[PDB]
Amino acid sequence: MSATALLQKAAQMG
Amino acid sequence: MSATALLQKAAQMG
Amino acid sequence: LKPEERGLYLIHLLLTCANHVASGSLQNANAALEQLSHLASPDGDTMQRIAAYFTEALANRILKSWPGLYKALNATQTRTNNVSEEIHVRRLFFEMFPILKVSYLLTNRAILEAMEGEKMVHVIDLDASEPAQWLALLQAFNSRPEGPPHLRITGVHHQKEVLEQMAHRLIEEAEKLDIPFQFNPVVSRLDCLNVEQLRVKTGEALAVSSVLQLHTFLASSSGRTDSFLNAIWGLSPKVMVVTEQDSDHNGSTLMERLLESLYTYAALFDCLETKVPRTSQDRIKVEKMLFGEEIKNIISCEGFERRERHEKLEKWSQRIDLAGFGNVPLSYYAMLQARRLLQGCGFDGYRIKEESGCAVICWQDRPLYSVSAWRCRK
Amino acid sequence: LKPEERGLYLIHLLLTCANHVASGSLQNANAALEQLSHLASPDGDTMQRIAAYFTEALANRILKSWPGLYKALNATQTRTNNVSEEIHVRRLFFEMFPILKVSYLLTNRAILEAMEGEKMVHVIDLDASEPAQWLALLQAFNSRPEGPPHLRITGVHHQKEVLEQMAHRLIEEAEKLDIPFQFNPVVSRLDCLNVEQLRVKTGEALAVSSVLQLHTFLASSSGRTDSFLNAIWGLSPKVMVVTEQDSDHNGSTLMERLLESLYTYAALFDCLETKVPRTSQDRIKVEKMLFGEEIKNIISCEGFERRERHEKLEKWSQRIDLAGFGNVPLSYYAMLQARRLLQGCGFDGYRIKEESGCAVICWQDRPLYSVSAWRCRK
Repeated sequence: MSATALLQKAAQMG
Repeated sequence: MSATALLQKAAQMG
Repeated sequence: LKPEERGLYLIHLLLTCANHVASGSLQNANAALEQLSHLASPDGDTMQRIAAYFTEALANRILKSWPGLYKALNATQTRTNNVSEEIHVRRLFFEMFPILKVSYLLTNRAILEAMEGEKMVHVIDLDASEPAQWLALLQAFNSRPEGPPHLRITGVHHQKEVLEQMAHRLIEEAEKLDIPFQFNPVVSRLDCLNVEQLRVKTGEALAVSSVLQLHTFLASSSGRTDSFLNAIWGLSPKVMVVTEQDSDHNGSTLMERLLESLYTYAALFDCLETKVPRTSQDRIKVEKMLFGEEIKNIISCEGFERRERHEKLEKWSQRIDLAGFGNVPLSYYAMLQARRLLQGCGFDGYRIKEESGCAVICWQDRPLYSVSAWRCRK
Repeated sequence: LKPEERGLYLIHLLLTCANHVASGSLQNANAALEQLSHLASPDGDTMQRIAAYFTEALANRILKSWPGLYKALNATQTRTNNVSEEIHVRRLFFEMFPILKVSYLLTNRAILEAMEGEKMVHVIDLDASEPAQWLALLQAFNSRPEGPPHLRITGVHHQKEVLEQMAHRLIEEAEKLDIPFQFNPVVSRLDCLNVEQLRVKTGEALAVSSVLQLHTFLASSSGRTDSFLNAIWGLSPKVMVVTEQDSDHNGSTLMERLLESLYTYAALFDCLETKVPRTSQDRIKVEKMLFGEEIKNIISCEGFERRERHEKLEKWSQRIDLAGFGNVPLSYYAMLQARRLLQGCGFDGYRIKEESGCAVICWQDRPLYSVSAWRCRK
């Protein structure tokens, strides 16, 4: 649950 | 021109 | 822009902005704050400095009207300790103003006269920040005709470093004075303080000193103050000495507190102007870290967050007398000694007025602080 | 509330609030800021800490939309000097991150190779804050086969205490190393710096080191940077070494800079999370006093006030090459030594990528800083 991966997970669905 | 007298001068005319 | 025209215009802006604050118009309040910023200055004359701290206070209050914005401005909370600077500014207040010296002199005399003949004396200091208050009482106890009693001092403060310095200085002097002396520190804020922490023993005469601490309990005219005074009453002190601000700064509305506090701090800022150069860093520290914090708390805070709820002496007398205390008039010659203290270097302009056995420390004609002594009734 | 659900919701709030900032709806922005305050935390996980500094930044920007309120909040301007803490946080960055060690190693090698055979060497340090950069170069100059040249170092900084410590440490080492050495400090901000203050003499080989200083001149893609690079060009340095952030943080709109800076500082905050405990005061100091200040300046400032205008290496190359400089590729074995440095304790996860004779320091796959060497053309 890294922050650099959280940004990636949010950007795809957004 | 003391501040304690400036307050007195302003309060009268106000 | 004339300096006198600048000063009076600053007053109008303060009252005008405060009305816009009460109305809640941020646009109208922002325009008034914009004008104050260019005219006010912490380095300017008295009115410029006064306006600077009331302007910042007013801007802080309207900032609280948007809690999300207010909190976000401190999301990275700068948790910090600034003990050394806070000790420094308290020393400056003690030395640049005669308030504490007069208070200490009057309260020590009241304690000594209450402790005539007592061989066991316990003094409770609710704000043990300046050791000069008890250093003099140590020498006076040692010089009294019957010799010194066993002296115990309980110091209450929220910072260990303040209690460490006082403890070190008091033990050092008592060891030189050959006085049997005990100092037990109590690390606590005054609200969380319990009687059990004071550890008063039976058979020892007790005195309580409350320097600028009683008005703290008026925060959410109060029930917290009654409980504390009754808690003090139950300890059966032989004398309680109270030093408090003598100004109505606990008014209901913002405009009420703004009007009175403007007059009070104009007097306090006036002393420094007539005595200390505008470029003095000592003056700015006192004006900012002390009066500025009190002004900010009076103007921008509410509920329990507003601790600087100053009230006049007449209100305190009723409040304390209703709690079961009887007034002990201050000694005529203690009052005379306090007046002679005001004849010291840089203390001209101050006056001490007697009011129902109590002392009122004034600058010119403006009351600033009161000192009163009390004993338990019934 | 799940921690992973908390993190992604924080991102949505940041982008949402920023849109309300751009729209100018204070009511809608305040509600978004209220949510961020309870979820974000400087002591929480990586996303909570990231959100805390971007939240404070966003709240600072909308505070600037009311200049009267913004100024009044600082009417009692706390003019202060915090030099000791600032030195401390720079030491922490030097020791908790390998950025400066790699930069220093690569630039010192480029200088040494440019100064082969030179008997008179003058080095100009545009940000003379850490003496470790030149302490190593002193020993290396002394060890080189032809012996050490006369070394002169000109240190530029805005704080005397920083230059006093560097001067003392450099003279002390040079006296031990038996190197003829001269250090002349230059107290100045970089914008007010003039060439005449550098006092370069004729016939001495010159090297210029710009560590994180070039992007400063992009403030009101710039003409101030061109003039400075041309001013450096006229000094005829034998080599100029540039260390800069490698991220597009100079986008036109707020949303542009917010999107990219979120990715960059998520990586930087990720290193500390994988290496240093959450309770470390060192980590919080770096996260607040360094990244927090840069984040705040990128998000809440505009015009000349926004100095942290980071741009990628490709933009810097064109800008520097157009100013009359030719690229000097970094040594293959200097690059190898820098990679071996990353094999040190706590430096795993970092990578060094070669790009057109330049070095790019990455965390995982995210670029962070670039190092490049340049010589004068024509």
